[PDB]
Amino acid sequence: PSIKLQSSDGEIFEVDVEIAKQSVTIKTMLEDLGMDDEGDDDPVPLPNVNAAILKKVIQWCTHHKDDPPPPEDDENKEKRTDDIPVWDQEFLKVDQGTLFELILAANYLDIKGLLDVTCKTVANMIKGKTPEEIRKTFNIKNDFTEEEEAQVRKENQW
Amino acid sequence: RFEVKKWNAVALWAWD
Amino acid sequence: ASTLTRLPIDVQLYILSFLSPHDLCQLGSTNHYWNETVRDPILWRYFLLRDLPSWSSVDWKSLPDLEILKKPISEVTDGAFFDYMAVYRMCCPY
Amino acid sequence: PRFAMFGPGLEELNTSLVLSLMSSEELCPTAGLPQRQIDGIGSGVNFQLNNQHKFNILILYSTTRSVIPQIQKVCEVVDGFIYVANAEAHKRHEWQDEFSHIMAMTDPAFGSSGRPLLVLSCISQGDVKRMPCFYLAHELHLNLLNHPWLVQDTEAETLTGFLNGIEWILEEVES
Amino acid sequence: QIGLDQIWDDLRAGIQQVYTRQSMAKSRYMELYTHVYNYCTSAQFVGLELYKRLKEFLKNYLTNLLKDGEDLMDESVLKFYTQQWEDYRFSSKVLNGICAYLNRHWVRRECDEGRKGIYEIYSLALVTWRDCLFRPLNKQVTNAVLKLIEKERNGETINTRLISGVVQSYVELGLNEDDAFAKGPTLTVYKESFESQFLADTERFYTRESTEFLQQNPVTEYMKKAEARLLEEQRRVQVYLHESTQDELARKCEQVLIEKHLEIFHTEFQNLLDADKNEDLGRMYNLVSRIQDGLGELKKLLETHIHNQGLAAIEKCGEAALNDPKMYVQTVLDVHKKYNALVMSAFNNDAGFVAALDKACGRFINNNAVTKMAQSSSKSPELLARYCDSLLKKSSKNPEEAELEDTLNQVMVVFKYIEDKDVFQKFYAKMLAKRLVHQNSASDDAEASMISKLKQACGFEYTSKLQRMFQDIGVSKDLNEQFKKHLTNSEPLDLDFSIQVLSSGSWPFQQSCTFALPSELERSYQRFTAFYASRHSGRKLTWLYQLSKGELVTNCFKNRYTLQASTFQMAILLQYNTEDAYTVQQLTDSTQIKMDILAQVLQILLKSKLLVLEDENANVDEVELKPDTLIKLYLGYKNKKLRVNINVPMKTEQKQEQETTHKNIEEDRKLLIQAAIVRIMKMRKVLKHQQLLGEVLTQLSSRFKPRVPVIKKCIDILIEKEYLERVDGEKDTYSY
Repeated sequence: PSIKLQSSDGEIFEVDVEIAKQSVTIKTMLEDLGMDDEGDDDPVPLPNVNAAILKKVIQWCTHHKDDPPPPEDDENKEKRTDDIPVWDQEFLKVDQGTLFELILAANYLDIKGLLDVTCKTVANMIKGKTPEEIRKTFNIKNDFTEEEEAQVRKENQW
Repeated sequence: RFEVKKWNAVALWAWD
Repeated sequence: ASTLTRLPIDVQLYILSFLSPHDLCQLGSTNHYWNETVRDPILWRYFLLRDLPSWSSVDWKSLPDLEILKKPISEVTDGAFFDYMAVYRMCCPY
Repeated sequence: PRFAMFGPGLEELNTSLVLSLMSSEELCPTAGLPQRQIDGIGSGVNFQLNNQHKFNILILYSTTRSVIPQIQKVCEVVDGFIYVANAEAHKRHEWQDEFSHIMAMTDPAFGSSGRPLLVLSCISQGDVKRMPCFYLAHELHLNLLNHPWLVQDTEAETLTGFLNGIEWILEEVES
Repeated sequence: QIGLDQIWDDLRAGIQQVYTRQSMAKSRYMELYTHVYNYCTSAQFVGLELYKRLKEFLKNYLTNLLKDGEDLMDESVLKFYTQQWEDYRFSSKVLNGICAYLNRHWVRRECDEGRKGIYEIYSLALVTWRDCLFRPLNKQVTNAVLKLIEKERNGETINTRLISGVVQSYVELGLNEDDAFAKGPTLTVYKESFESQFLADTERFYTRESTEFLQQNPVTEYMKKAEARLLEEQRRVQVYLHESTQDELARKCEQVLIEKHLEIFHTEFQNLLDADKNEDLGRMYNLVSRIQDGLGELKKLLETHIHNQGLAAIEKCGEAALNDPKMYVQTVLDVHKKYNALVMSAFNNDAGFVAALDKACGRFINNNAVTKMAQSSSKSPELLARYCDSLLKKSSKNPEEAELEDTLNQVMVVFKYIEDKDVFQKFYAKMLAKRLVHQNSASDDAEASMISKLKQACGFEYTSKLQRMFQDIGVSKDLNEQFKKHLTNSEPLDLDFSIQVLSSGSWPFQQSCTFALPSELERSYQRFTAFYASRHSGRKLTWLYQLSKGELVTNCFKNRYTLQASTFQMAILLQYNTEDAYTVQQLTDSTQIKMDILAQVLQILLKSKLLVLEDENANVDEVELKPDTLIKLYLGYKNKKLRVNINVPMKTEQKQEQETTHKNIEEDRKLLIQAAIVRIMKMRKVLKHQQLLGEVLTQLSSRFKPRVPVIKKCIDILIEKEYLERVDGEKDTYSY
């Protein structure tokens, strides 16, 4: 069995249901809605995801089908950003704009693995850099004058 | 006359 | 009005949950919106719980002031501390 | 100057703490001097840490009671105080008797009130489970102490923390 | 980034489309999810304004629903409730999916912040169900479900889907508000609002049903109906109730259906046991055993009945059991076997019931009607002893070995309850001796198996005497083989000599009077003395002639008669061969036999009619033979057979032997208790008299149970034997 999909552009990304089970939104939708032969071929609109990035999350879900869920508690887990699978490392070799679109689409589709790896990658892109480096990277101009910039140095003190 | 041909008996072995 | 600022605040804190406390202060040291959005008690309370047994020294001048009211208090509606990073800045090995 | 080292944790711990104290080459050990030996107590002798710090300590064995007359007179002219404490996390521990003993040996009538009390919460070896120092210090309620103190997690065999605790009270020599 | 005013109208329309079951399309559901997401991703966290509307809408919707099911009939509302509940649950689940985003962005934030009174959206729908619809309608719906359970118990079947839905809803409404992370089936409201009412209704209904059934039906049909009710109640809990009711309802039904009538159960039990209804006793035990420690007194009742039956069993045997052991042992064993069959099938071989059976069996074996007739308990094992002798005597009938082993096993089972085991040991030893010295035994493997069973029952020293009896008879057989080999090698004798050498200590025997050995018999006796002097000079022999038979030729008559008799009879016949006229005094001075046994052997000779008195007209069977009374051999007598047996017991010497055995076991009892108290008092040295006799009873209870006059006599014997000293004044405490 397979489920119709529909982005905010107007195209269809027909994918297998077990591929789409990674979204617990979609998993719940297929779980308790009264599944039957009536109203099954209608595409489902997703008016918060772009078409190309929806294709990207479809490709990610196809690649992340075979891995069983490792249900574990994160409070005893060491939060490390260097444990990313390498497939995601060549997958996320793309610019920051569509990566943030990917983060928002993952949060919309609550893809646990994809959201986790995107958060790990942006944590890698934030870790070990001067505040000027992040300021240049994501172009947020400092609204406060030089005295706040002076006092935050002694505030953080590494 | 009387003649003997078979007579079984019991004897008590006692340690001295 | 940046793209990272426009991100939903739930995943924004989820991103910061993976940041090391050494690196997290410099991100919040950029002032603007990021100086106050990193001052969330919920994130630092998780930081305090996962890093308290790791440390091995407490002093008199930076003793964990009312720590039983911070970490062993578990949940409390009086979450108006807003300075668990200051608690962490006091509880850090420095 | 002098440094009165006391605490019932000397006999509480399975590992002999004084054995590794007198067997560390950089710590400059010294045998017990009968001149500096108290009556029925240990002999506090010179232990020149890192062969650079000029200071003497006064070792006292595990003694419990008000302070006995053998320890109140010795505690008078001392730069600070040293107490040894349990650090294993096994069961409930005494937080009131130890606090009363701390208040007894840190009485303001025994000299200056600014004399610190270095508390060495120690475990046997590195493989032994240890109570967190943050949890233990607040359980001991050291906020009410109102004079300087330090709780350092240390190991008796590897001397990882012994130098750190002693280095702090050496900074309090001028104060 | 759209405010709640624009979102909320469309969101409310979609949510109302969800709740009113019209099978809403997938596109609308994803559009509602998009609406909630775009609202939440517009203070620091904005979900309170959305949560309040969801809380108020659910409150408003349920109040509008409550008016529809306000005061309809009890059978109706339940169905209504179930239907509504089902739809509500499904609707809430779909609603949850939308506020699935509200289940992560904001509700988790509020739970982390510690602000209680907040819930996940599905749990919010459940909680507002617990406070707007379940609370006011709860009494009516639980009264309705109790009424419908009562209807189903009365016999009319009903749709169990309704009850299962109500119970599932009651289970699901139990939520841990403070800690929603604490998972597991919480049954707080299910126990607080249903379990108490249901248990009370079950108590009332089974009270009424049980009282009516006892007042209108016999007890056994009530047992049947009560077992059916308990099984049906397990079915009811299994099918359309919760799992946790299974223990509590079973306990309550056992307490109200069987326990509160348990007394009248006893009123039937013995009566039921009077009818020997094995299946009904099985049902009785099966129902009673569900009550802990309720069988106990009931158990004892069984014991008493068995004892009574046992006594009646002996009353069926009558006076004949005192002299015919077969019927007595068969009666006792039949009663034991019948009650063992009843306790091994109806009572499931319960350990307490088996113990009660064993206690009762001991109580009517050691003391019953025949023991009262013989005024002693020692008759109880002795008869049993005689019984096994009747199963080892080589008779004309040849019993099969397998069934013989089976019935000896049954005899051992009966003997297991004998108190006076030493009496049985001595009687069996004496009967085994009488069997072996006359080689009149049955198949030898049966004897060996019986000895092995006795050994397994009572240790080694119990039958060490019998084992050495067998080894002695084997040694005697080998000695006879050696004697016949030597006499074939040496000069031949005149008779077939088949001596059975016997042990002086193990075998219970008494030496008779002296004897005048015949010259031709002395010629072989001297050869045997030389034989045993050559073989083993370290042994001595007594040669009692009370039990020594043999056939002698009969030339001074019509023809050769090879009749066999006792040694005294052979001596008398040889004396008459020398001279065919002898007086009683002449026989006394010739044979050197004391008066009593000589009179007995002479009167049994006259009973055998081999020879006649001096006067034919004189009495024979009722004459007291004076020493001067002359007897002449009756040469005119004719024997019907060439080999005639005369060695038959006399009743007088039979009774004399029995009372001699009783005296011997009495003195053995005295010696054993003397040695036992000697061995015990050296261990303690301070123990007082009543404690000493109690300890003696405990240690030798496996052998017998002595009477207290015998205990006092043994105490006196050991006092004036000076082995231990008594304490003056306080005669209880002793010392060594």
